[PDB]
Amino acid sequence: YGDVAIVVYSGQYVENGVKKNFLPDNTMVLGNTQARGLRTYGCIQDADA
Amino acid sequence: MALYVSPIVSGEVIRSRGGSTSEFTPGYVKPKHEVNPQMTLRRLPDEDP
Repeated sequence: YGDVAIVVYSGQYVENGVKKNFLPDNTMVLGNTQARGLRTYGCIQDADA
Repeated sequence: MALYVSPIVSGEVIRSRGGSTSEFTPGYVKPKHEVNPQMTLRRLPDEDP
């Protein structure tokens, strides 16, 4: 689109029995390809673990 | 004791001795206690920060 790319993301996630869209009806997100984000993880609070 | 039987009469016959029993059967003790697996998340009073 000039200096910006167009990505149409139609991902879906399943509820109890039905499909739902990850994104709302009409939204847009100005983002960065190298924007750093944390995929950090918690601790397993299980007795056997 | 012996008391004084005279040498003309047969005298009495003593019951010899003995006889006493008892029972002390059961007993028990069992201190169960919990490890609390979710207690290890926070810091103990030991283990310097």
